[PDB]
Amino acid sequence: CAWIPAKPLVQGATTAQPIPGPVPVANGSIFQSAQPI
Amino acid sequence: ERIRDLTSVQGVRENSLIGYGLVVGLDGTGDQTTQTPFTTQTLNNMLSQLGITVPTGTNMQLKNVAAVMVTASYPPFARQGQTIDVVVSSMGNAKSLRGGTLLMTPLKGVDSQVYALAQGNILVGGVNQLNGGRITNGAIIERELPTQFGAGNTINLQLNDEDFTMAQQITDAINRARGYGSATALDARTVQVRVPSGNSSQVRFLADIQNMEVNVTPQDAKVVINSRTGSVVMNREVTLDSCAVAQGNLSVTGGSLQSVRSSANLNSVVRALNALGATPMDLMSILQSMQSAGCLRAKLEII
Amino acid sequence: ERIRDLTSVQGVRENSLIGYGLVVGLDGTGDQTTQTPFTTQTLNNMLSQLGITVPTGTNMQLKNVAAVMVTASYPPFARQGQTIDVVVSSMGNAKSLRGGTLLMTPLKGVDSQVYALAQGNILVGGVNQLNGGRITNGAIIERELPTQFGAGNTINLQLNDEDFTMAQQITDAINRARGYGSATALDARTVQVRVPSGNSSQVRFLADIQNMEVNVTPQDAKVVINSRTGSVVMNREVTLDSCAVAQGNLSVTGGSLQSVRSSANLNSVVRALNALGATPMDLMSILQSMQSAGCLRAKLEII
Amino acid sequence: ERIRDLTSVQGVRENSLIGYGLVVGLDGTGDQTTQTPFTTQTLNNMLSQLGITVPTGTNMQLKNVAAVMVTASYPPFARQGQTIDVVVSSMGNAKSLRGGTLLMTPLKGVDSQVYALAQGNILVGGVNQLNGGRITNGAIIERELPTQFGAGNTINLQLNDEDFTMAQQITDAINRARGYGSATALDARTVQVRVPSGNSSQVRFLADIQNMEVNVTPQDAKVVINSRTGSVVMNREVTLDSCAVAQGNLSVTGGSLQSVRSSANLNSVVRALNALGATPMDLMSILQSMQSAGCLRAKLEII
Repeated sequence: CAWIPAKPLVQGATTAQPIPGPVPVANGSIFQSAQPI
Repeated sequence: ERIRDLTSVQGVRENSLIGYGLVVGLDGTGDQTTQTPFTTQTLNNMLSQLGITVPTGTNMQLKNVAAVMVTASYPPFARQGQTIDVVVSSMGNAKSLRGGTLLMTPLKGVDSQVYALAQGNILVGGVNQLNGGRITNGAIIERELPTQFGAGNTINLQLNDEDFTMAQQITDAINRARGYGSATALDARTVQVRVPSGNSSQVRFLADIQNMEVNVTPQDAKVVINSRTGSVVMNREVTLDSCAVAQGNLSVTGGSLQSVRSSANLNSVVRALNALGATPMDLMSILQSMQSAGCLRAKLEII
Repeated sequence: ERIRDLTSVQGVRENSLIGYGLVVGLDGTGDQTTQTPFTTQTLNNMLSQLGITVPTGTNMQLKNVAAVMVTASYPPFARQGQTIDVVVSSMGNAKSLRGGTLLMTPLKGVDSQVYALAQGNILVGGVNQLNGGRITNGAIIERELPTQFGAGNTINLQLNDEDFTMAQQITDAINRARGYGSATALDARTVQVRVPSGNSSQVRFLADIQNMEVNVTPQDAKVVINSRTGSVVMNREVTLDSCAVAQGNLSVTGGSLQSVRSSANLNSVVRALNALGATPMDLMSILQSMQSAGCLRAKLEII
Repeated sequence: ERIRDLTSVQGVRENSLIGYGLVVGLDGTGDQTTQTPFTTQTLNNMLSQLGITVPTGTNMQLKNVAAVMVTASYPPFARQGQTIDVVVSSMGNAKSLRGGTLLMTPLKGVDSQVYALAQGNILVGGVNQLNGGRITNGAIIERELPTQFGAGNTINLQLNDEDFTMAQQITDAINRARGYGSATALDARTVQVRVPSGNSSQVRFLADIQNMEVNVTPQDAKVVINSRTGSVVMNREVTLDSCAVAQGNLSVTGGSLQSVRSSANLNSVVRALNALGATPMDLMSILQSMQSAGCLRAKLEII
């Protein structure tokens, strides 16, 4: 009865790969902000 | 020299660099290190890097070492190997930084990347500040920033102070000595100039542009009041209207209500306001009340 | 001598070297060594290297030994066997380094590699700093850095201060005494020169270039204020506009609002500002308020 | 004598030697030996070597013995049997080394090999340092270093200070009195000379080279400030621009803002800076502020 396939409570992926960030613009500044929310 | 003193070039800007370091060689005027654990922690880190591993459980009570923050400006078009000045400021319970030496300090940017390496001897004045100093050529640039200078046929001159009249005047001045359509104003603060394609060509063009002289046009009437320092500054375009002013312990020299003569130029304004015999602390309140009433025909800013 | 005093050569730069050492021979003015365990630990390391193994459990309470950090500059094109000056700074609770001797100290780079070996006698002034000294020719270079000098046909002169006019002026000066296309400006801070292929040829070319004299062009108007030392410095291109200044305990010598005459050159500015009778501490606030209002036609920097 | 005073020969360099020893014969001004166990441990080692085995459990409380570190320079082309000077520095809680005698001390190199043996009488000045002395001809060389001198047809002269103009000038001077292609500059700091194959031939060639006189060319403008000793030194190539200087308690002798006249040569600079009536402590801050503003046309170094 413990061998019956079951759906977990927290479905899906339990990890997220950090997304690489945008390439800085060529404006002469060190501060570069990604697409602001 | 007017255009360079009035505007700035697009993309030619200074960044800010920050880092943490240690200052050694102080005459017993460093951190207590019992209330600033980071000083001893970073000293132990430096020793461990250099090859000395001090035991974890031990008491170090230093007196010649201070933990400091170093700040600098990354200049436009900085190339690796050049030197810049840095400012060294103590961070915890240090008495002085008189004759200390800044050890190797990496100056990070906003992106937390090392753009300069700082190390040198601090110069402290000697009523002078003791926990703050400056090192001339104390940091060497290690990273360069890519730029778009030399690409495209447009360059923006950004006015330091926004003014439609001044923007139009710079546009007309560039378009008088440099061709018909060499400049177009985009807003109250930006003048777009057409530059030849290339890198040295734009350098030559901007060298020509920068030293041109423009006739500065009347620029708003404003009275700046600094209450924290107790100072008042009025520019030339400040005027007055005839109205009566009363304030404590001030009287006609004979009642307490003194008539202030309408005034057209700045000399008239100064004479009329000095006729009241008002201390600048009283003069600030007088100016604020007159701005409320409407006698003062200027923009009152409190800085 | 203008080009050498204004620019620097690409790849000809100074690095920073750091190391840890011990200073011996002090007249009882060394570390307490009970609050600085690294002093005794490194002394025991030195003895163990030299052939003396002091027991681990023992109390050493020295008075003539101080743990110090040594800093130096690795000069351009340094060759092994040459000597450089070092700066010796105490690191923990040492009273003085008057007549101490720096023992063998390896000066590491940023890459944690030994580039110099330091050992010598410290010279301490003798209000003078006691925990900081300098040793002339106190370190010998042990490692050399490869370089690309002599390879390629381009050399970059990097201006110390960015200026399109100065870059163009250096470009035109190099292109007057050294051929038509011998120099091209790349940005406000870089002038690229074409050099013959080879090593001695580039040395000869740069020797010619460096001593050339360029006519320095007007360079921005700026007022530098150092509040920590209480100093104000204005260059020649600073001007003023007519406006009224009021500040505490300052009066016309008769109200508190003093008119400052418009000023074209620096002598006029100095006379107008001295007419106010302002202490430099008051003058700093006056200049800041005038910059806010708009009378001061210069760039106010606080250093 | 210019070439010898300006350059150094490749491979002709001085090394650093270090060793540990005991100084005996002091008038009760040695280590306490209760806080410096290595003194008694090494004395017992010396006695055990000489044939006296003191019991392990015993209390020795000496007063005429001090543990010292000896430092020396290994000279170029040193041969065994020659004598060198050594510096003797106390290592732990010793009052003085007035009339002590240095016992047999092996001076190790970086490679931990004995290159000299040191033993002699210490000369201490007698405000004089008491824990540091010097022994002239106090060490005898015991090991020699192999060298490549006399092999090959190239010898590098390494300039003490890097300069393309000076390197080119030395190259042209060697190539005037010693043939057409006798010297070639490799970088700002190295001049490669072609020497005959052999050992005495190169000695003769370098003897000729070393005493030649070269006309020293203008060498950068720099202001050296030593804040730890409170000294300022300006070389001949330092100039000034006209600008106004204000600092605390300094006034025209009549406001606080004093105009500094543009200055071309060093005498003009000295007169202009003395017109301010500034103490060197104030002069350091003035120079730093002027370097920030741009009046000071020199390289400000803080040593």
